[PDB]
Amino acid sequence: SELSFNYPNFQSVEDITFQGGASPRNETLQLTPTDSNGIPIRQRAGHAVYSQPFQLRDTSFYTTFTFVIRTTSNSPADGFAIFIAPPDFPVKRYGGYLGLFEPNTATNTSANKVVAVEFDTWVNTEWKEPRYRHIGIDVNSIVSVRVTRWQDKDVFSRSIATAHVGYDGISKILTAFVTYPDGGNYVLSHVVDLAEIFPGDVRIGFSGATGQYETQYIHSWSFSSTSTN
Amino acid sequence: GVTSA
Ligand SMILES: *[C@H]1O[C@H](CO)[C@H](O)[C@H](O)[C@H]1NC(C)=O
Ligand SMILES: [Ca+2]
Ligand SMILES: [Ca+2]
Repeated sequence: SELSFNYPNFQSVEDITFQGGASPRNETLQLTPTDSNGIPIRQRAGHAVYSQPFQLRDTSFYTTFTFVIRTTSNSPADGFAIFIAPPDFPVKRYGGYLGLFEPNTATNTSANKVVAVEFDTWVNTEWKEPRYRHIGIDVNSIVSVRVTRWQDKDVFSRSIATAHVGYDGISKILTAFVTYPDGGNYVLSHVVDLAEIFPGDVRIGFSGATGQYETQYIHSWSFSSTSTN
Repeated sequence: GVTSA
């Protein structure tokens, strides 16, 4: 189906559903909560989703957002993701699960229905991720089917970074371009049939999780889908 | 290292 929206900033948060530890803050989406001294809270997850469902049959989309990672020391965790899932999708486990999976089933592709582009700040030993912080594409598993190194210069830069995520409904390809002002540029693509995974409705949004010493802020967000006909 | 399995 066809849907489009635009948030140049989040001064208004009108069609955003917040769940878990996510909330609006200084014209941004704060995905994980902070305490009374502004310090990030350990072991929490939060979702900020666009509230209107849409369908993926015979559909392409493009979405772009700006984001900041704020870290308060060496070893931040766990990151955030832009994700697609059914409309009734709950906030799931905190930590390296990124609010998108449950421990039992997190690597079983036949027990999940979720697709994401993750920005991962913590190297999880528990499912032997690659030995660096990374950006990746997830298809029904916390183990990214495609993954690339995310430079620490850029993780810790505290720049306002830009992500472009796009899905070509004809070729069945999801792609992410990520860019940093005077920094690194990242490119990932994967062949995946989203209409086959999600035969019904879905929502798009952001999931963040701690972890420790980390807050994830979305500064701007636009989306357009169109039919491939 | 492992932190919650
Ligand atoms: C365990 O702890 C670290 C923070 O110390 C991360 O939150 C990591 O992602 C956690 N492990 C799991 C499996 O969530
Ligand atoms: Ca990962
Ligand atoms: Ca991780």
